Amino acid sequence: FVIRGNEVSQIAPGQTGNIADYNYKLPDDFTGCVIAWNSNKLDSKVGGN
Amino acid sequence: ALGKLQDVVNHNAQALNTLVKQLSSKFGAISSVLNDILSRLDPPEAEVQ
Amino acid sequence: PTYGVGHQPYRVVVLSFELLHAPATVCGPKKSTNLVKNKCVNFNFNGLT
Amino acid sequence: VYAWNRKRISNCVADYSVLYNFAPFFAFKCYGVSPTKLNDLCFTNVYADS
Repeated sequence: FVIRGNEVSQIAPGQTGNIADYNYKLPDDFTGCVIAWNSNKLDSKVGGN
Repeated sequence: ALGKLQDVVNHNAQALNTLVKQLSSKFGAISSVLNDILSRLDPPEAEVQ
Repeated sequence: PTYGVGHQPYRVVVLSFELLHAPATVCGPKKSTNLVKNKCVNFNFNGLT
Repeated sequence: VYAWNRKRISNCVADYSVLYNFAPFFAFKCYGVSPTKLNDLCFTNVYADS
């Protein structure tokens, strides 16, 4: 998915947010890896994406 | 004259009292109350406390 | 403004609280429930659960 | 920073959902308390140091 730059800490077990509880929740015993990277070249428009 | 039997009672009740007092110890955590830890922290750090 | 990150000014604000050692005056929009007597209930009195 | 501003918070009902509703906050790091459980805990000694 695509989220804000400050919300990449919220994709974690037991984390706090709006997207954490209303959009995507991770279990407390989650194992794996989160990969977060900037997409300003592709997912941004000068008129507003 | 009856100091032996009384000493047995004064051991046993004292030990129970000490065990009850050990519930008021933080043991290196933020609080000695489990409900405070549950109501104050996210579950990943609630694991540690 | 011509400098990059690492020397840009950040506005930093620290919120400090205390826990349960004093009467409380500030908390959230959670609405009160009526009071019950002589019944096994779980209660939340000023953050104390 | 040498004359940092310390503001009292008392006798108010604080909605901390509006912290997350509008948020330019790049760093949001809480030490002794959960951020989403801030709406469930009743406080005094609240200070804002800017």
